[PDB]
Amino acid sequence: SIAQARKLVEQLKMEANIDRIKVSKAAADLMAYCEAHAKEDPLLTPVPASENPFREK
Amino acid sequence: KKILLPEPSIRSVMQKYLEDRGEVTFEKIFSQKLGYLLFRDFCLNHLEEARPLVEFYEEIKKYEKLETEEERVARSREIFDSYIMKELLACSHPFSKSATEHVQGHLGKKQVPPDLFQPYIEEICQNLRGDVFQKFIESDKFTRFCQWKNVELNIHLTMNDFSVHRIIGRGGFGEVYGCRKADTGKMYAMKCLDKKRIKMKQGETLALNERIMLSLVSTGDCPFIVCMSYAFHTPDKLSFILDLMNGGDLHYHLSQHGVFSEADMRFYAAEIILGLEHMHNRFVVYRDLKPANILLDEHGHVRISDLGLACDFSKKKPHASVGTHGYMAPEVLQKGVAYDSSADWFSLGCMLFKLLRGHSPFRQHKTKDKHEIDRMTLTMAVELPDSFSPELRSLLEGLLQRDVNRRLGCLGRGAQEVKESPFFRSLDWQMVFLQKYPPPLIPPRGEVNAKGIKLLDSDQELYRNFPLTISERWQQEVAETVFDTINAETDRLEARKKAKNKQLGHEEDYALGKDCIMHGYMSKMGNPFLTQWQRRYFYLFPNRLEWRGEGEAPQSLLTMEEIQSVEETQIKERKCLLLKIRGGKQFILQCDSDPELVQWKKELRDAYREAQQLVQRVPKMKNKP
Amino acid sequence: SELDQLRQEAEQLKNQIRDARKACADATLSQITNNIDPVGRIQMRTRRTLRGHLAKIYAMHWGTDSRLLVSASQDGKLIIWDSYTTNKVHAIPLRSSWVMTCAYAPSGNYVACGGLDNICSIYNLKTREGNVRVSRELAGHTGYLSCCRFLDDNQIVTSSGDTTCALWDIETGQQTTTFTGHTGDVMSLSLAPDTRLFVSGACDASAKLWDVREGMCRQTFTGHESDINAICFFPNGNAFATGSDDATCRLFDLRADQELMTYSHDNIICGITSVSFSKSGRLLLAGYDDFNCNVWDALKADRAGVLAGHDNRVSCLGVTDDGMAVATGSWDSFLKIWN
Ligand SMILES: O=c1c2ccc(-c3cn[nH]c3)cc2ncn1Cc1ccccc1
Repeated sequence: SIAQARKLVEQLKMEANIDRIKVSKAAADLMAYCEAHAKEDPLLTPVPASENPFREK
Repeated sequence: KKILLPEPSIRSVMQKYLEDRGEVTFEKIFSQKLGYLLFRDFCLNHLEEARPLVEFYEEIKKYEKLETEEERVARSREIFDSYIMKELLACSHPFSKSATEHVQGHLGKKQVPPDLFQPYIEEICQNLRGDVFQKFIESDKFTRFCQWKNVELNIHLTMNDFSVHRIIGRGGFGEVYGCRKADTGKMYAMKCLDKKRIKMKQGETLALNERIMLSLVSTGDCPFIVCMSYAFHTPDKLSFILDLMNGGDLHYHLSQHGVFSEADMRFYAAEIILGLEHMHNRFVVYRDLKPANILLDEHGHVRISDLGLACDFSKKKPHASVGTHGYMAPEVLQKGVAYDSSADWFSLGCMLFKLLRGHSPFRQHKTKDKHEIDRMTLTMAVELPDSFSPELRSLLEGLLQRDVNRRLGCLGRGAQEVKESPFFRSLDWQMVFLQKYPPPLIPPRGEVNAKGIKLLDSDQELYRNFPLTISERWQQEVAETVFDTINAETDRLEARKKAKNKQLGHEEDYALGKDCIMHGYMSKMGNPFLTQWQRRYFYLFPNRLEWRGEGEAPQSLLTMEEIQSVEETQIKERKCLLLKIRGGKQFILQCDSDPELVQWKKELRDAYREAQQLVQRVPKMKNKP
Repeated sequence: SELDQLRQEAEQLKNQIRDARKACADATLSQITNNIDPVGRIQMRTRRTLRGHLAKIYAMHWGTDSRLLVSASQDGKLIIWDSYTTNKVHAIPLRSSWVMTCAYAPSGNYVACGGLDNICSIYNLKTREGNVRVSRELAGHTGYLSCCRFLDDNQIVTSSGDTTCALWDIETGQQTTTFTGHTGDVMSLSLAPDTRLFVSGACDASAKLWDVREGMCRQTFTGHESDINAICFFPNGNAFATGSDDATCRLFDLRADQELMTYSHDNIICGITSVSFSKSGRLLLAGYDDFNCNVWDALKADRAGVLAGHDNRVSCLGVTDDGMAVATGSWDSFLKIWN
């Protein structure tokens, strides 16, 4: 009842008091990660059938 | 044909069928013949810690039947200090100091009643009701019991099940035949009636009351009553499977042999009296006691026959004037007077009198006007021909007292008052019950003794509950004929089938180690004609019904959530299960026995309902819009 | 009164978090990525149909070798396939028919599963006599088991309809840690690449980020209008996506503590059942209640392609560690492998 509503506001304090970066920086990190690994993504563009385990290989 | 038992898998269905009825108890099973037999097998050959109790129990059952007291004094000695005694006391189960006190107490005074060891029987059972019975349920003997109970509960007899021999009777509704049941070979009498005649003579109320009265008295194996074992009916005739009595009736033998003496009459009176005592303990008044209903076997012993006019009085306390004129008591004449068994004690007087003189005590001038006979019986008192003896006088004078308040058997102790008449003072009623006295007349084994139409329908409805089977008698027949041998080959057929699954298998067992609810065979026919009847082994789980053929685990199923309903349908005069599936499709099942149909119909409804109610409250499983 | 002051303070803290998040909403992922070229039309073909399950499939999970995968079905079985050949390496009948989830241990030594039995059962795949036998039944949840994932061979995280998650000590069979916070059935969970964190998605329309070693909820994410049925981390562990009954996927970034994008479409009205990323994170794949799997451009929110090869719900999917293929599980009994 009260120990629960008190348990809540204490939890929100842990979530409110944290460090947050800008969305612009967070979004660039993601875009940079994708770019740095586009060549390793076999679903991004098909790979030679010789390198495809589920095709002739 | 040849009794074939179901395969052990029938246990899965049968055990749930019985459990639902509370018939899976030590009392309900032990008290059965095939039950006791199989249970005894398990205890003597498989649970050593219980073998001694069954040994002792059976030695007491043997002692109970000893007729001569000199035997009972000799056996109660051997038993009391037997190795079974120093084997029960040695182990865990020494009889209570109180029980042992009673026994040797009667031994001291050298008194050996047949129930001498009864305090031991009760304690013996009190020590078989728990773990011992539970260990028996877990064993393959109860399994075999389920296989037998499935046969018993799946009985649908037809005339093809009996080999009929000569005719042994005849009347206004049908003949009585001598036949042999093909399954076991036991000799029975088949009393065939005819719905065509019954309707003509308006005797439907009688044909139904005879089978309800036969049901009430056909328990206990009374030796002095033509008792019923089965009841069925083709689409045209009612059938009773009764005790075989190929020896004519007294009404016939009376005319041929001539009048009987007090001694020859005494034999019949004693055997008859024991028949009445049997019915009267089951609150059944016969009301038609006459020589023509007294049958003889091939040895000359008698039985009361044709319970058509019998009646219950445990609640009814019956009605009015029913019987044969000349044998009906006063209370059985005043159509406004209630009477119980006292109607038979009076009817026995007229019964025996006609055997000693040759005519009813109230019909001398050979009068056919019932109002005359009913007048002499209700008014003037009977006066014996002086040729009757003093004791014979006391009996008939007592059994014919118009006042029920002053008649033998009507004074509060029943037949125990007739049995004590000095006329029977020379008789040992124990030996009477055992049929050890010489019959006065032995019939020769070659006797001859002694249309219209109308259609059917709605009268067939009045017989929808005619088919019947007395459990006690079908089991007894089986026990005394084919039981032990069937159980022998059935054991070999099951062992070789297991040995074969060994060479092919190492797979089993599909129904174990999961949440399987029930399994067994059924016949499936699918959507549509484009399939035909196919037999498969089904497994019912909480969320699906799987099935397989032989030599391959199940590749097909049917989920509880796609099952819309479960209806009972009709096909080829055979009842089936109709499963409506979501996509408008249908799935029909046909079980091998009536119990299976009841248990599958029940377990499928419970399974799919609980499952659909369950899936609905599961986000990941329920259907979303 | 003391409860009215705690409710008002709680809503004040919610304002701070809301305003604090807005404070760093300087730009949108859509804007940042307008310069990269679109991925184009993503087309894949069915390379394998995995046949064997007799009824609906509810879950699968790839092994770390990108070759073996386990799946649990309405038929009360776990099947462990070899996707290359399609052969079955194991067919595990379960002691409870209501299995809803299953997991594959990184070591490949064990799988797990559970459901309406409220139990997470561990199965040893490397036994003495080659026999597969139940080697542990983790009991403790008061509701069904919705998902589970091995940290290693001695630890497993589980989510339950009882509102909670838990970390387990597979040896002692005891709940090392409880994760209490959600207010609805927890439906899915995903482990960060470092296994030091994980995120859950429940029917309260929210996902939470949990500290594995401290049993504390560190951040809460909202925005969905319906239950979250699926969740998965971005390959680098700094973000994750969610699939909801509200017909949308959503991307959430941890450092920015808020939602970056939303993948939806006026023609897609059914709910999402499963989400997985391509190896590089460029593609967000999601199975739908309309029998389809849609491939989304993770960075630009376009729909690149559609995997259409099931006659009923796509209930689960997964992408292999080597990124070579996607597996789709369906209510039609079948698993298919695409690339
Ligand atoms: O002819 C019989 C008869 C013959 C045999 C047996 C018998 C019983 N057990 N063994 C032989 C009993 C019987 N009872 C009665 N009636 C008269 C009757 C005939 C047709 C319809 C109704 C009554």
